Amino acid sequence: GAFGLVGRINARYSELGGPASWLGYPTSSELKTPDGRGRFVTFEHGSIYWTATTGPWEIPGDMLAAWGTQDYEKGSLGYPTGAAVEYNGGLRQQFEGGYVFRTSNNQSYWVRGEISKKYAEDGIFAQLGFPTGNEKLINGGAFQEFEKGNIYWSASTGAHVILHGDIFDAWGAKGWEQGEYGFPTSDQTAITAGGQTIDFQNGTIRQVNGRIEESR
Repeated sequence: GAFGLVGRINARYSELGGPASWLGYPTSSELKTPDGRGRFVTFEHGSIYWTATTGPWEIPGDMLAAWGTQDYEKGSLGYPTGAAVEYNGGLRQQFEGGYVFRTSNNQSYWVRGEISKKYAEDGIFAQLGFPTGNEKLINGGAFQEFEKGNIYWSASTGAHVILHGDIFDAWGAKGWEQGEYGFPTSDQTAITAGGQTIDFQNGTIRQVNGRIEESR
Protein backbone atom coordinates (compact mmCIF):
# COMPACT_ATOMS: atom_id res chain seq x y z
CA GLY A 1 0.00 0.00 0.00
CA ALA A 2 1.35 3.45 -1.10
CA PHE A 3 1.28 6.29 1.56
CA GLY A 4 2.91 9.79 1.32
CA LEU A 5 3.73 11.44 4.71
CA VAL A 6 4.16 15.18 5.61
CA GLY A 7 5.76 17.60 8.13
CA ARG A 8 7.68 16.67 11.27
CA ILE A 9 6.42 13.00 11.33
CA ASN A 10 7.80 12.39 7.80
CA ALA A 11 10.97 14.20 9.02
CA ARG A 12 11.29 11.75 11.99
CA TYR A 13 10.57 8.72 9.72
CA SER A 14 13.41 9.84 7.43
CA GLU A 15 15.72 10.27 10.48
CA LEU A 16 15.03 6.59 11.36
CA GLY A 17 15.84 5.34 7.81
CA GLY A 18 12.20 5.24 6.55
CA PRO A 19 10.94 1.77 5.43
CA ALA A 20 14.38 0.19 6.14
CA SER A 21 13.82 1.10 9.86
CA TRP A 22 12.22 -1.35 12.39
CA LEU A 23 8.90 0.57 11.81
CA GLY A 24 8.56 -0.93 8.26
CA TYR A 25 6.19 0.89 5.79
CA PRO A 26 3.41 3.31 6.75
CA THR A 27 -0.10 1.74 7.08
CA SER A 28 -1.88 5.14 7.36
CA SER A 29 -1.53 8.76 6.21
CA GLU A 30 -1.26 11.45 8.99
CA LEU A 31 -4.23 11.15 11.39
CA LYS A 32 -5.49 13.58 14.07
CA THR A 33 -5.51 12.32 17.68
CA PRO A 34 -8.91 12.29 19.45
CA ASP A 35 -7.92 15.28 21.73
CA GLY A 36 -7.42 17.62 18.70
CA ARG A 37 -3.85 18.48 19.92
CA GLY A 38 -1.71 15.82 18.16
CA ARG A 39 -1.09 13.92 14.90
CA PHE A 40 0.07 10.31 14.36
CA VAL A 41 0.92 7.80 11.64
CA THR A 42 0.76 3.99 11.98
CA PHE A 43 3.46 1.72 10.47
CA GLU A 44 3.86 -2.07 10.24
CA HIS A 45 5.68 -2.32 13.65
CA GLY A 46 4.59 0.82 15.56
CA SER A 47 3.47 4.46 15.37
CA ILE A 48 4.88 8.03 15.39
CA TYR A 49 3.08 10.67 17.50
CA TRP A 50 3.61 14.46 17.35
CA THR A 51 2.47 17.62 19.08
CA ALA A 52 3.73 21.15 18.36
CA THR A 53 5.25 21.18 21.94
CA THR A 54 6.56 17.52 22.25
CA GLY A 55 7.90 16.78 18.73
CA PRO A 56 7.64 13.57 16.67
CA TRP A 57 8.51 10.23 18.35
CA GLU A 58 8.26 6.57 17.23
CA ILE A 59 6.84 4.00 19.72
CA PRO A 60 7.40 0.26 19.12
CA GLY A 61 4.20 -1.88 18.82
CA ASP A 62 4.47 -3.64 22.21
CA MET A 63 5.11 -0.36 24.14
CA LEU A 64 2.34 1.29 22.02
CA ALA A 65 -0.10 -1.45 23.25
CA ALA A 66 1.10 -0.94 26.92
CA TRP A 67 0.58 2.87 26.49
CA GLY A 68 -2.93 1.86 25.22
CA THR A 69 -3.84 0.17 28.57
CA GLN A 70 -4.11 3.70 30.15
CA ASP A 71 -5.61 5.05 26.86
CA TYR A 72 -2.53 6.41 25.06
CA GLU A 73 -2.22 10.24 24.87
CA LYS A 74 -5.70 10.63 26.48
CA GLY A 75 -4.29 9.05 29.71
CA SER A 76 -2.04 10.83 32.31
CA LEU A 77 1.08 9.51 30.42
CA GLY A 78 0.22 11.99 27.57
CA TYR A 79 2.60 12.08 24.57
CA PRO A 80 6.07 10.57 24.13
CA THR A 81 8.85 13.19 24.74
CA GLY A 82 11.80 11.01 23.61
CA ALA A 83 12.85 7.76 21.88
CA ALA A 84 12.67 4.21 23.27
CA VAL A 85 16.38 3.61 24.14
CA GLU A 86 18.30 0.50 25.35
CA TYR A 87 17.79 0.26 29.15
CA ASN A 88 19.11 -2.70 31.20
CA GLY A 89 18.49 -5.22 28.37
CA GLY A 90 15.09 -3.65 27.57
CA LEU A 91 13.82 -0.22 26.35
CA ARG A 92 12.75 2.90 28.30
CA GLN A 93 10.74 5.72 26.62
CA GLN A 94 9.83 8.99 28.33
CA PHE A 95 6.31 10.42 28.11
CA GLU A 96 4.99 13.77 29.48
CA GLY A 97 3.46 11.92 32.51
CA GLY A 98 5.96 9.07 33.08
CA TYR A 99 7.71 6.19 31.24
CA VAL A 100 6.91 3.09 29.18
CA PHE A 101 9.26 0.07 29.30
CA ARG A 102 10.06 -3.00 27.30
CA THR A 103 11.26 -5.37 30.08
CA SER A 104 14.20 -7.85 29.67
CA ASN A 105 11.45 -10.61 29.70
CA ASN A 106 9.90 -8.96 26.53
CA GLN A 107 6.77 -7.66 28.36
CA SER A 108 5.69 -4.00 28.41
CA TYR A 109 4.43 -1.83 31.31
CA TRP A 110 4.13 1.89 32.12
CA VAL A 111 5.08 3.90 35.25
CA ARG A 112 3.45 7.31 35.95
CA GLY A 113 3.21 10.30 38.33
CA GLU A 114 5.17 10.28 41.64
CA ILE A 115 5.95 6.52 41.41
CA SER A 116 7.64 7.21 37.97
CA LYS A 117 9.73 10.00 39.57
CA LYS A 118 10.90 7.67 42.39
CA TYR A 119 11.57 4.79 39.94
CA ALA A 120 13.77 7.14 37.78
CA GLU A 121 16.12 8.08 40.74
CA ASP A 122 19.68 6.69 40.51
CA GLY A 123 20.07 3.32 42.32
CA ILE A 124 16.32 2.49 42.31
CA PHE A 125 16.29 0.26 39.18
CA ALA A 126 19.32 -1.65 40.70
CA GLN A 127 17.07 -2.30 43.75
CA LEU A 128 13.75 -3.16 41.94
CA GLY A 129 14.36 -4.44 38.38
CA PHE A 130 11.58 -3.95 35.78
CA PRO A 131 7.88 -3.44 36.58
CA THR A 132 5.86 -6.73 36.62
CA GLY A 133 2.65 -4.71 36.07
CA ASN A 134 1.13 -1.22 35.73
CA GLU A 135 0.25 1.11 38.65
CA LYS A 136 -2.70 -0.01 40.86
CA LEU A 137 -4.88 2.65 42.58
CA ILE A 138 -5.82 1.57 46.17
CA ASN A 139 -7.60 3.02 49.25
CA GLY A 140 -5.30 5.94 50.34
CA GLY A 141 -3.08 6.12 47.20
CA ALA A 142 -1.33 3.73 44.74
CA PHE A 143 1.39 1.06 44.45
CA GLN A 144 3.21 -0.83 41.69
CA GLU A 145 4.99 -4.18 41.54
CA PHE A 146 8.58 -4.72 40.22
CA GLU A 147 10.88 -7.84 39.96
CA LYS A 148 12.45 -7.38 43.44
CA GLY A 149 9.99 -5.10 45.32
CA ASN A 150 7.19 -2.52 45.23
CA ILE A 151 6.74 1.26 45.33
CA TYR A 152 3.85 2.68 47.44
CA TRP A 153 2.56 6.28 47.31
CA SER A 154 0.05 8.41 49.25
CA ALA A 155 -0.20 12.22 49.07
CA SER A 156 0.89 12.41 52.76
CA THR A 157 3.83 9.88 52.53
CA GLY A 158 5.34 10.29 49.02
CA ALA A 159 6.62 7.37 46.87
CA HIS A 160 8.80 4.84 48.78
CA VAL A 161 10.50 1.55 47.92
CA ILE A 162 10.09 -1.75 49.85
CA LEU A 163 11.87 -4.96 48.78
CA HIS A 164 10.43 -8.52 48.71
CA GLY A 165 11.50 -10.45 51.85
CA ASP A 166 10.96 -10.81 55.61
CA ILE A 167 10.35 -7.05 56.29
CA PHE A 168 7.69 -7.03 53.49
CA ASP A 169 6.13 -10.32 54.85
CA ALA A 170 6.07 -8.91 58.45
CA TRP A 171 4.17 -5.84 57.13
CA GLY A 172 1.93 -8.20 55.04
CA ALA A 173 0.98 -10.22 58.18
CA LYS A 174 -0.44 -6.84 59.47
CA GLY A 175 -2.28 -5.99 56.18
CA TRP A 176 0.48 -3.95 54.45
CA GLU A 177 -0.54 -0.30 53.76
CA GLN A 178 -4.24 -0.74 54.86
CA GLY A 179 -3.16 -2.21 58.26
CA GLU A 180 -1.91 -0.49 61.48
CA TYR A 181 1.59 0.39 60.07
CA GLY A 182 0.00 2.30 57.15
CA PHE A 183 2.13 3.44 54.15
CA PRO A 184 5.98 3.32 54.02
CA THR A 185 7.38 6.81 54.94
CA SER A 186 11.03 5.89 54.09
CA ASP A 187 12.71 3.72 51.45
CA GLN A 188 13.95 0.36 52.74
CA THR A 189 17.64 1.07 53.55
CA ALA A 190 20.57 -1.35 54.13
CA ILE A 191 22.37 -0.99 57.49
CA THR A 192 25.75 -2.37 58.71
CA ALA A 193 26.30 -6.12 59.49
CA GLY A 194 23.70 -7.16 56.82
CA GLY A 195 20.66 -5.40 58.41
CA GLN A 196 17.64 -3.70 56.72
CA THR A 197 15.19 -1.10 58.06
CA ILE A 198 12.10 0.84 56.88
CA ASP A 199 9.73 3.41 58.44
CA PHE A 200 5.91 3.36 58.05
CA GLN A 201 3.32 5.98 59.15
CA ASN A 202 2.68 4.15 62.54
CA GLY A 203 5.89 2.13 63.16
CA THR A 204 9.23 0.65 62.03
CA ILE A 205 10.35 -2.87 61.05
CA ARG A 206 14.06 -3.90 61.15
CA GLN A 207 15.90 -7.08 60.14
CA VAL A 208 19.25 -7.66 61.93
CA ASN A 209 21.15 -11.02 62.06
CA GLY A 210 18.13 -12.50 60.13
CA ARG A 211 15.63 -11.62 62.93
CA ILE A 212 12.60 -9.28 62.41
CA GLU A 213 12.07 -6.50 65.05
CA GLU A 214 8.93 -4.33 65.15
CA SER A 215 7.85 -1.11 66.91
CA ARG A 216 4.37 0.52 67.07
